[PDB]
Amino acid sequence: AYTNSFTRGVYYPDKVFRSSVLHSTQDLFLPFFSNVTWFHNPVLPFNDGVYFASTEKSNIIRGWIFGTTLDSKTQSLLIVNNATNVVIKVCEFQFCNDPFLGVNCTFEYVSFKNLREFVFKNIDGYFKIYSKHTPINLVRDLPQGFSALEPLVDLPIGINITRFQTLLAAYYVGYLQPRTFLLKYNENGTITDAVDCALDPLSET
Amino acid sequence: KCTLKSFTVEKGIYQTSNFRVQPTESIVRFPNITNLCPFGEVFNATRFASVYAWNRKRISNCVADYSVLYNSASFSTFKCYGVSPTKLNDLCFTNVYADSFVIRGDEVRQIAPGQTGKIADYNYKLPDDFTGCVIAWNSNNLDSKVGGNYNYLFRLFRKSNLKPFERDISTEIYQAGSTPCNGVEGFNCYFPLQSYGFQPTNGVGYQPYRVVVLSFELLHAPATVCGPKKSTNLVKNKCVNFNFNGLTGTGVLTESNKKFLPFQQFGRDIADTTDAVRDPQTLEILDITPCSFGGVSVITPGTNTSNQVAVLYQGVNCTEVNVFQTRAGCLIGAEHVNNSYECDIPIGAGICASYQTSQSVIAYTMSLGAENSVAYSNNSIAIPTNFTISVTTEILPVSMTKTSVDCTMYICG
Amino acid sequence: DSTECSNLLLQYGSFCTQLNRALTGIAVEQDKNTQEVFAQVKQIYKTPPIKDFGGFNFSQILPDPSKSKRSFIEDLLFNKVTFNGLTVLPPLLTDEMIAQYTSALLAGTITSGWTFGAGAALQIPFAMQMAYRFNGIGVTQNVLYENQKLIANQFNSAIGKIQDSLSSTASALGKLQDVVNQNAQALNTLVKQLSSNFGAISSVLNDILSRLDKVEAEVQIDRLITGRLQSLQTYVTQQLIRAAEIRASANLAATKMSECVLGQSKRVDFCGKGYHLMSFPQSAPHGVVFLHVTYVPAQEKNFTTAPAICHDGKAHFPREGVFVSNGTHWFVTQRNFYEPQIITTDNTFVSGNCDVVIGIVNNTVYDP
Amino acid sequence: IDRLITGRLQSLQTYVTQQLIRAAEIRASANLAATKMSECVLGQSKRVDFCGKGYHLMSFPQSAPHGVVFLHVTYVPAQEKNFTTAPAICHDGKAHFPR
Amino acid sequence: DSTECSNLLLQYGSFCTQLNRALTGIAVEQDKNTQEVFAQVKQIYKTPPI
Ligand SMILES: *[C@@H]1O[C@H](CO)[C@@H](O[C@@H]2O[C@H](CO)[C@@H](O)[C@H](O)[C@H]2NC(C)=O)[C@H](O)[C@H]1NC(C)=O
Ligand SMILES: *[C@@H]1O[C@H](CO)[C@@H](O)[C@H](O)[C@H]1NC(C)=O
Ligand SMILES: *[C@@H]1O[C@H](CO)[C@@H](O)[C@H](O)[C@H]1NC(C)=O
Ligand SMILES: *[C@@H]1O[C@H](CO)[C@@H](O)[C@H](O)[C@H]1NC(C)=O
Ligand SMILES: *[C@@H]1O[C@H](CO)[C@@H](O)[C@H](O)[C@H]1NC(C)=O
Ligand SMILES: *[C@@H]1O[C@H](CO)[C@@H](O)[C@H](O)[C@H]1NC(C)=O
Ligand SMILES: *[C@@H]1O[C@H](CO)[C@@H](O)[C@H](O)[C@H]1NC(C)=O
Ligand SMILES: *[C@@H]1O[C@H](CO)[C@@H](O)[C@H](O)[C@H]1NC(C)=O
Ligand SMILES: *[C@@H]1O[C@H](CO)[C@@H](O)[C@H](O)[C@H]1NC(C)=O
Ligand SMILES: *[C@@H]1O[C@H](CO)[C@@H](O)[C@H](O)[C@H]1NC(C)=O
Ligand SMILES: *[C@@H]1O[C@H](CO)[C@@H](O)[C@H](O)[C@H]1NC(C)=O
Repeated sequence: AYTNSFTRGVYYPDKVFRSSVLHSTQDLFLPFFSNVTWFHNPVLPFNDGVYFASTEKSNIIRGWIFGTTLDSKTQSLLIVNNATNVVIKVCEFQFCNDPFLGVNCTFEYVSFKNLREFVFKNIDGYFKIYSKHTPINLVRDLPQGFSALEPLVDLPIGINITRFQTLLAAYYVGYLQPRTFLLKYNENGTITDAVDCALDPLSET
Repeated sequence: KCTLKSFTVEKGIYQTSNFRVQPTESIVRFPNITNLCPFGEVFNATRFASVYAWNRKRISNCVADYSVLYNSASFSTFKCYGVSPTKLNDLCFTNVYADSFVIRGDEVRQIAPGQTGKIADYNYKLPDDFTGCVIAWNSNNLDSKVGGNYNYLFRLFRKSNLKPFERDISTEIYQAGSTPCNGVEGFNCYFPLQSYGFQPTNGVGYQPYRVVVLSFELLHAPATVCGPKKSTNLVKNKCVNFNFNGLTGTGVLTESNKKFLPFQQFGRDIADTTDAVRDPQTLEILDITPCSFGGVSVITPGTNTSNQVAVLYQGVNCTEVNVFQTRAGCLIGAEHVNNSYECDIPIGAGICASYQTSQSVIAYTMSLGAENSVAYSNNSIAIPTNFTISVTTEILPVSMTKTSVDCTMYICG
Repeated sequence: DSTECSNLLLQYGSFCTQLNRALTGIAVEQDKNTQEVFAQVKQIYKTPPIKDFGGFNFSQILPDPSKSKRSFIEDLLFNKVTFNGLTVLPPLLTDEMIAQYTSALLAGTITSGWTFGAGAALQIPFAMQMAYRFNGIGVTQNVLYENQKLIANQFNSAIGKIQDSLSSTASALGKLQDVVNQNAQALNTLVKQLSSNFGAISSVLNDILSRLDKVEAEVQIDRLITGRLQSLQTYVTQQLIRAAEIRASANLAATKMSECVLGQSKRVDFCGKGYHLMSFPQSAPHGVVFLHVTYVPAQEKNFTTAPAICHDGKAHFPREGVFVSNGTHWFVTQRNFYEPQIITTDNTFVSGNCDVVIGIVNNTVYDP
Repeated sequence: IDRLITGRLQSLQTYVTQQLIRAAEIRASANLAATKMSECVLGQSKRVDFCGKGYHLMSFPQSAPHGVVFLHVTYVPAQEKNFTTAPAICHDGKAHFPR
Repeated sequence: DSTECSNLLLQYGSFCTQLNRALTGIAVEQDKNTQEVFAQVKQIYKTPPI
């Protein structure tokens, strides 16, 4: 199944404060009103980067795997919320080929009711994660509104990706594409609105 | 006079120079020093492995002082290849690998790029493109033992010499001649590895020496091992050169009310110029103001009347530079006067200057004219009883000088 | 402030001196433009304490003493219009000095009419000044004195509509806001051109000097010098072209000060539409506002007319005015306001006989 | 030589651009002087301050190097006295106005 | 229409946009010049047939 992404999936593009200003930026973004793929756990492409989100209350999703093969052959990312805290390792993992979590290594790191939303991208040997959490009322789809995702980590792993999969009650996947956006910063330095400059002729204006 | 290329100067105000404050000092800020590397585990170990099959330790994700590797009395010899001994404390690497082994005191010369003979060609071959350091010390007090230490071996025989870093561990009997080995030595069939047998009575050429080679790497990946976060005290309310986490500039730093979000580090103006920063050692926000500058203008009654002049530092506060603060800038060498007159030489923001009382340059608020309350009422009229015929002169430009340039004779000729 | 770049820039010679000489001419001209519009008054005229102007109410255009002592309308105008080696210089006349000039021009006009523009200000009662301005448009001055309360109420009401327009929208001041916007956009463009590479390895000048050896760094810096020098030559040429347009506008405003404020103009549409009576200056940011007062004719009726009339075989023509009929009777009237007079030997002049004039009509001409 | 060509051609383009901008200013001044010749030498202008200060009587042209000089002759009223005044006078119950 | 040239021309920054903006100002002024001269009449007046 598929659903409309609306104005969601915007994240802070850089570590810079700006205020009361409209900023034009070119980066990998989820295009406005594009379809996300909707799921109720296959291996998926990563492309240039991913927007990932879940309507949640069960707390069934706990983590992700990212890599070229997602296998015991070569270094790949494992990310898990290990009940107490978030834990990350880069390894050739020997776990079952359809991996799950119950109801060598080169690097290691340690950190419905709601919508939990995330963005993943890999640039010149750094792995970027951004996120937000919010209350919701809508059940079946991403709710029509706006809130920018803030960075979590910027990991110097030196290692690349082409595919990913989720570890575990319903979730949504979209792809980042190279886009120009106009971002509205308020007095307190938060992004509060955006225009996808390629969406339509009014947005281009 | 030099700006005008002339020995005679007419009455006026002339821009002759540009004023500029210069940075009084330099500052640096990086985060609090943390995650120091455990390099003591490499050099203080109880023993190492055989030089044909040397043992590797990994250092990653940490910061260090490397100057100890030659400033310590513990190390008898130190070398670096592709790197400078001081510059280690400024450099960064993806990983650091310590290759650890023992050799006899005669042999340390072999641990160099492009060498030939037993250690280079059968145990540890170094290429020209290497990047790292070699730490060597006498270990006759550590590795030598009564009856001779056999835990250290070196390769003497191979079918062909080592490639760069070729860690060939193979123990099979080399056949130098007619006897087939069948898993054992014989006449011209020999075991390819030899014991050192180190004893404490040995002479300095036959004493054991420990070696660590810090085999560094840099990849397409970023660095994980680095020098320390070199930092100064902070400065405020003075023009300084500055560096925050590697963002460099010059300006006056001051405390600010601007509330950054917790991940944000730097602030930018509407024209993308930086206008604020976070101090990484105490997470409060500083505004940046440019280091002060402006035009310098000289005010003169002209050399045909005096050599006296006043000077205007345009837009500058007198704090930065008789002395008088106008809204046009700090004005020096002019007397402020409470009278008002027609504007003689214009300074700006309602201020003019003239040369008057036995005389000096004076500065005053310009006068727009004498005031006049007209004698108006609902039944009074004024009528002129006489006239003056007035003759007035108006001058108008009508033409320029007509000019021609041969563009080819100007450029070339 | 890079020393290495600074020594390469010496190879380009006079260019940096002539960019400053060009901009200094622009700066001196902006004060000259302002002096020629506002400093048209020899003395700072001021209005009497009591305001006996025959029913006309200038309170919204005269100074507010509680305020720079701008008028109420000048305060609306001042509300509705709103560093890498670059500097902004102050104007010579402050906004408070500009407002003293518009106050003196206005006080001279209200208390003495056109006379302060030609010599000493001669006082005249304001309704008697407006009667002369009615003669100046070809309406007889008894038309003002017989309608003075109406003419004063129409003026006071028309001034109130200015306050409503200037309070309800900013869109009318678009010419002044456009000048503020153009100069801001030109300076922002000039600053943003410091981020461009112009073909160099980097736009940051210390970054080049860190990466490269002396002879290679010079080749990279000479690209930044070339592009940043072309960036300034583009800004200065655009400011020279833009200043010529502002000077043409200030020459027009200086002509409207003399001809519309210090006089009564005969020039059609020069001082607003209708027949010009008078106008008042109000100061605005970077500009001037003229409030132009005009007579507009309002309620026409049709009449039969004749070029001349016939009496004792003589042809009579009107001295001033035109012959008209209501259908049964013949009158002479002034041309710009219907006021019918009986036709007489002193409303008219004779020339020749009844045979020559095409469309002449027979009538009695009364002889007093 | 191409470095000298580049700088000398940019030097000469800068000169011609500022001469074009300066010629447009001198043409505005010449069009004003041609209007003052017509309206004040060949006529009596009623335009306030167009031809000297005071009420214009006549003006005379004199030539100057690269320009014109106008000698503007004006009437200036000189020695005022104040009087009581009225808009009209009342006689046989009828209002009279000055002709 | 070369992309290899277009990516080099971006390194000159604002020059291309401000040339297009200057010529657009020329073009909008020509319609203004024409209305200032000819659109001086409130109504489309007509002569009588006679
Ligand atoms: C044309 O004007 C004349 C004069 O105003 C009008 O004649 C007067 O009409 C009133 C009303 O009938 C009488 O009281 C006056 O005594 C008349 N005066 C004279 C001298 O006759 C005449 O009625 C008007 N005609 C039209 C068609 O309006
Ligand atoms: C991933 O990285 C390796 C090593 O840098 C490289 O050989 C490989 O081509 C990369 N694959 C992709 C899909 O980028
Ligand atoms: C850095 O260290 C000092 C002294 O221990 C401490 O006061 C300060 O809070 C530390 N700053 C951060 C950002 O941890
Ligand atoms: C000039 O600087 C002093 C501080 O030395 C400050 O008190 C004063 O207000 C400043 N004046 C102006 C006009 O900036
Ligand atoms: C101007 O007035 C101030 C304050 O009264 C006084 O200190 C100063 O001496 C006066 N200067 C002149 C030249 O009048
Ligand atoms: C008018 O002024 C002249 C000088 O310009 C003087 O000689 C003459 O007496 C004056 N006449 C009157 C009537 O005041
Ligand atoms: C003049 O007009 C203002 C604004 O309408 C009003 O407040 C004031 O009372 C009027 N003055 C007179 C004398 O009528
Ligand atoms: C004048 O005459 C024309 C034609 O008869 C008519 O249309 C018009 O309504 C009349 N009245 C006025 C006030 O023009
Ligand atoms: C006026 O014009 C009409 C035609 O429109 C004509 O019949 C009449 O004779 C003319 N009268 C005069 C006096 O010219
Ligand atoms: C006008 O008067 C003359 C002389 O009395 C007469 O001949 C002529 O017919 C009259 N015309 C009209 C139209 O009444
Ligand atoms: C009469 O007019 C003169 C100016 O000509 C003026 O100074 C004087 O004040 C007026 N008279 C009165 C009583 O105000």
